[PDB]
Amino acid sequence: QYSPNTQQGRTSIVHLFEWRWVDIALECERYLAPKGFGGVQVSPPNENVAIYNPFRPWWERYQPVSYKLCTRSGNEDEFRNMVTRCNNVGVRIYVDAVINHMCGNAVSAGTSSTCGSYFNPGSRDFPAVPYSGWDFNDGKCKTGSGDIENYNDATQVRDCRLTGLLDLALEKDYVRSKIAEYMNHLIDIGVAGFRLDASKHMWPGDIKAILDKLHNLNSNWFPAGSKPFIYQEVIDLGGEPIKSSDYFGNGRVTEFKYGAKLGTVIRKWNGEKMSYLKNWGEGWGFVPSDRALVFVDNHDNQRGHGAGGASILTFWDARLYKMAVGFMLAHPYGFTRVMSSYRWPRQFQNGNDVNDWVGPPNNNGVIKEVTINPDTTCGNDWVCEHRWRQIRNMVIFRNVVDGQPFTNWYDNGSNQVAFGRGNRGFIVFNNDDWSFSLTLQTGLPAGTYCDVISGDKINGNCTGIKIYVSDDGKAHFSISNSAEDPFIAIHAESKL
Ligand SMILES: C[C@H]1O[C@H](O[C@H]2[C@H](O)[C@@H](O)[C@@H](OC[C@H]3O[C@@H](O)[C@H](O)[C@@H](O)[C@@H]3O)O[C@@H]2CO)[C@H](O)[C@@H](O)[C@@H]1N[C@H]1C=C(CO)[C@@H](O[C@H]2O[C@H](CO)[C@@H](O[C@H]3O[C@H](CO)[C@@H](O)[C@H](O)[C@H]3O)[C@H](O)[C@H]2O)[C@H](O)[C@H]1O
Ligand SMILES: *[C@@H]1O[C@H](CO)[C@@H](O)[C@H](O)[C@H]1NC(C)=O
Ligand SMILES: [Ca+2]
Ligand SMILES: [Cl-]
Repeated sequence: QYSPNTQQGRTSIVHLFEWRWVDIALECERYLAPKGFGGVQVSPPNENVAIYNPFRPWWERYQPVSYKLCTRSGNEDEFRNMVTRCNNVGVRIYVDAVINHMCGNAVSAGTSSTCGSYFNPGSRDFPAVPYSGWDFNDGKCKTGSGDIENYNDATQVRDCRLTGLLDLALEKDYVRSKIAEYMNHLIDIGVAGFRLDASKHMWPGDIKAILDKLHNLNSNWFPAGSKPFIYQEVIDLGGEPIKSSDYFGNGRVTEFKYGAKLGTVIRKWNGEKMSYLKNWGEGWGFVPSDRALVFVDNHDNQRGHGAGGASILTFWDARLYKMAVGFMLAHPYGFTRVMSSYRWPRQFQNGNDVNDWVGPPNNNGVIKEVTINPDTTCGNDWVCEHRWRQIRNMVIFRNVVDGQPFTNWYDNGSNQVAFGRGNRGFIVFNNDDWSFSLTLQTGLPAGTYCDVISGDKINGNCTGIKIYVSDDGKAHFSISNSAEDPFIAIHAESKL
C-alpha cells in the first residue's frame, strides 16, 4: 500500500485546501494533468457541523456529523464527477479521512450540519450514521475532564477526547464497519488513498483492523490487486511515548520534523546553515524514506496550529518559501506534498494571529470559485502556490529526475550549496548574504539549459537565465544575494 498509486512519471500530490469539487475537476483537466501533478488531497468530503460562531471557520470540517458526501465543497454528484474527470486524466484523488471522532461534545443538538442531518452531541446521538452512546469511548477514558490531559500517557492519547471531540470506540466491530463502509464507498467511487487524520489518537491495531476491511482500488482505473495509499498524520517531534514507527505496518506517516527542521535551517536560526543539509534524510533522524510523506507546511502549521512552530515557512514568506519547496522537490527523500492555500487577514496581536480560524474565500458562507488570471495566477484570494512558476517547474523537475541518485554535492561551508540528481538534473542555492559565482561539476551532458526558476523553456529558447554546460560537465553559475529567487535549477527536459 505504501505506493501512491499515481501514474508512472508523476511524483507529487497537491493539497487544494478547501477547494470546491467542481473547481478541482476543472483544475485536473486544465492544469494538474498537463503540468505533471500526480494527485490531489481533498478536504473532508463528509458532512460536518455548520459553525457560525466564529463564522464558518476552516476547522468545522473536522467535526463530522455523518458520512454523507455533502459539504460546502459540493454534493455526492459533484464529488463523484470530480473523481471520474480527474482519474480519466491521470490525476489521483486522496481523501482526508476523519475517522477518529465526530464533533465537539459542547456542540448543540439540532440540524446545523452542512446537509441538514440531525445530530445530538450531548446524548451521543448521530442517527444519520447511525451512532449512539454505545459507540464512544466516554467510559473508556480515565482523565478527570474526559479530555486528553497528558500526552505522556499513550493510553489517554488514544481513549480520551482530543480537545473535546467525541471519541469513537474503534475497537468495536460495529464502529469499524461503519468506517470501512464509508471508505469503501469512496474507494469504489475511485479515490486512490487516504490521509488518516489524528492517527496518533488511534491504536495502530485498530487502524489495521479497519484497513483489513478495505476494497482494492477501482479496477476500471487501477490494475487488479491495487491497495489504497495510506498516509497517517502522526506528529512525532520526538519526546513523546508514541512513535511514528509504531504505524509503519499500516502505511506511510507524515514526517513533521521535515518542515520544522528545514524551516530553521533556511531561516538560519540558532546556528543552522544549508551546508549541514549534505546528509539530509534519515541522517537527521527522520523516518525511513519509503514510509515518509513530506511537505514544507500544512493547513495546520501554516497558521500557527500544527507542528513546526515559528520556524515553518508559508506563502507569506514567499522568497524563502520557494527555496524550501525547491530543495524538497529536488531532494530524493520521501514522497512530496505541495500545499495550495487561500489568503486570510492575519491579525497578529501579542505575536498571535487572532484570525487563524478564518475560512476559505466566500460570500455569505458560499465558497468562492477559483478564477484564473491571464498570467495563470488565481483570483478570489486563492494563493495557488502550485501555479507559481518556481514551484510548478520544480514539480516537473522531480518527475524528470525521479530515480536518479543524489550526487555532485557542493557547499562553501556556509549557505551556498548545490547538488544534482544523476545526469538528469542540477540545482544551486545561495542563502548567504553575498554573491555566488563559481564553476561547478553538474554531471549533465553538454549543452545550453534553461534555468526553470527564473524562466521557462519556450520551445527553442528560454525566457530566463541560460546555463551552458561544457563537455566535462562543468558550468558557471552566478547568483546575487539580491536575486528575486536566490537559486537556479536545470534538468534534462529544459535542455535547449
Ligand atoms: C490539531 C492537532 O492536535 C494534535 O496534535 C498535537 C500533537 O499530537 C502534539 O505532539 C503537539 O504537536 C505539535 C507541535 O504543536 C505546536 O503548536 C507546539 O508549539 C510544538 O511544541 C508541538 O510539538 O501538539 C499538537 C497540537 O495540539 C493531534 O495529534 C493532531 O492530529 C491534530 N491535527 C489534525 C486533527 C484535527 C482534529 O480533527 C484538526 O484540528 C482542527 O479541527 C478541530 C475541530 O474543529 C479544531 O478544534 C476546534 O473545535 C473544538 C471542538 O470541541 C474546540 O474544542 C477547539 O478549541 C477548537 O479549536 C482544531 O483547532 C483544528 O486545528 C487538524 O486540522 C488536523 O490536521
Ligand atoms: C530563439 O529566439 C531568437 C531571438 O531571440 C530566435 O532567433 C530563435 O530562432 C529562437 N529559437 C527558436 C528555436 O525559435
Ligand atoms: Ca481516539
Ligand atoms: Cl498532514
